[PDB]
Amino acid sequence: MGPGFDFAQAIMKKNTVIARTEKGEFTMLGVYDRVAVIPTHASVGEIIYINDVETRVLDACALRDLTDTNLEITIVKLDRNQKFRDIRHFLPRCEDDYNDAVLSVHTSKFPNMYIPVGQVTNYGFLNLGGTPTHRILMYNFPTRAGQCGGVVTTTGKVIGIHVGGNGAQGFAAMLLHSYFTD
Ligand SMILES: Fc1cc(F)c2c(c1)C=CCO2
Ligand SMILES: Fc1cc(F)c2c(c1)C=CCO2
Repeated sequence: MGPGFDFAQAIMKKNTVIARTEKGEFTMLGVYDRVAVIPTHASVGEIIYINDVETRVLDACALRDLTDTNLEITIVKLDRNQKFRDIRHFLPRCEDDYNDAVLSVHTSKFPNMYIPVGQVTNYGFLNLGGTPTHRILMYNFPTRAGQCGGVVTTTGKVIGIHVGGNGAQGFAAMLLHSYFTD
């Protein structure tokens, strides 16, 4: 439904998996090799289910900024037998605002879901579920339970992962290229 829905669909088909923790199912974005991202409130353990396959977690790191503030992103290395397509070239280098974004979700209960959210604001600080959080993007769509881990894109950029909402607005944690230098 535009170059943006074409790009969102390409990212969902090749670079997402369904991740299940004790906290439910999440859209999980694969970034390169066996490295993926998920919201930190998924509470990733030693074992995770990936497309309903029991998978060992080789490493999991909840990112914080250099002020020691939550970013709500956990980077996970999976003991999976297959690598992701490398999409690090689609990650922005800096904090920014965006036009005409799409939020895309794929879980067992929420498959094949694409949401045009429009304008994305570099919001910055959010008290997210009582936790001070930085590098938040905001869009004016009444997102619900189900969309956590959803991927926010524009044409040719993967810009964030959905982490919350207040009934009127939705919030995503930024993805930056510098998080995934090996
Ligand atoms: F069949 C479709 C569906 C869309 F959403 C499109 C197009 C064609 C082409 C461009 C943007 O929007
Ligand atoms: F495109 C989708 C995919 C879904 F799974 C959905 C929706 C849209 C909407 C409601 C329930 O679940």
